[PDB]
Amino acid sequence: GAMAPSYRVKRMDIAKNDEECVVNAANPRGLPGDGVCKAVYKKWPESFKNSATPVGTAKTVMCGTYPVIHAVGPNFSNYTESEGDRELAAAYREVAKEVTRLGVNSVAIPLLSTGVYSGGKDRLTQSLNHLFTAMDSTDADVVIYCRDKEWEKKISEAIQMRT
Ligand SMILES: [Cl-]
Ligand SMILES: [Cl-]
Ligand SMILES: [Cl-]
Repeated sequence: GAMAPSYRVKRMDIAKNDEECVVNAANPRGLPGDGVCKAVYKKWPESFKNSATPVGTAKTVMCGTYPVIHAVGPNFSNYTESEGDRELAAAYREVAKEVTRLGVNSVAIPLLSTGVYSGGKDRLTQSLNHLFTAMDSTDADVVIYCRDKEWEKKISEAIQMRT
């Protein structure tokens, strides 16, 4: 475990993370995809061997000894708000199980279902609150990765609010 488990936020490419493992915002089919998923495919292509997994699940594949946790959030274009919210919560619960099983002291994580799976909505708060519900009982240092300057400020605010 980390000595004093923390949350932090950085605005940069998650493929350049300084943590012991990474969470991919994956598609259910294990395809290279777009956005975070394409960056992850370029950096750790070996981790996409048999990485397909259903919505609301996470599947870990090792790239050498470096764990890539493929977490599949719902596409809100297809899910109802209600069913999408349940699947997004579930995906983060499966990430917490994998992070615990691996024994890592730190993890890099993006905000699931906030990009091309957002159904054209702002889901910063919804996605971040499900991340906290899952990861609060783990003792890994969590580093959240984002690309937008205003999102960085809001995520930082939300972390600081809990102290
Ligand atoms: Cl960058
Ligand atoms: Cl997304
Ligand atoms: Cl972002």
